[PDB]
Formats: sequence, structure tokens, C-alpha cells
Amino acid sequence: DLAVIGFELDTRFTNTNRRQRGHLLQTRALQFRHPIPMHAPVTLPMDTM
Amino acid sequence: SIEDQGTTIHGDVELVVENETSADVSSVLAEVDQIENNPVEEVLDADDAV
Repeated sequence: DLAVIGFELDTRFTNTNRRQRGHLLQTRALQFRHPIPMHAPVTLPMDTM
Repeated sequence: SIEDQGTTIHGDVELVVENETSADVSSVLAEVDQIENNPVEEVLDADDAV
């Protein structure tokens, strides 16, 4: 029973009619936030008189 | 005057001699100016940024 039973083709449409749009590009932006903390003090005690 | 002085060690004393004393503080609070310029940090539109 040796015979060819089926096939597949590597066929493409030619998009003169732009039916297929393909991948999209869209511009976006991300924003990051870095607040600055206060840190513990250092003190130099000095005489009051 | 107390409005100009800053944390005086010996202190300051003033007498009110006014019949009335209005107080307009609309521009005093510093956060108001920050908001007026930028309610939120200014960010460029995504297309303008690239």
C-alpha cells in the first residue's frame, strides 16, 4: 500500500490587500518613585554658659 | 516682629493694638505652590518621551 496520501504547502498570501496587519508596536512608559528619607541625627553637646 | 523672627532663644513678646486682624494664608502653605505647579510629577507623553 505504499503511496503518497497527502501534502502540505508553504504557501503565503501576498498582501496587496492589507488583510493581515501582523504584530503591533505601541509606545509606553513606566515610572519609578524614590522618596528621600531623613536619617537619625548626630549631636555635639556643648556647654551652655 | 514675630513674623520675621526665627526661634528666638530669649523669646519675643508683642501686644495686639489692632481693632481687627485679617489673616490671608492662601499662599503660606508650601504644598499649595508644589501642587499649583505640578499636582503630580510632570511626565512626558509616551510618544513624546522617545
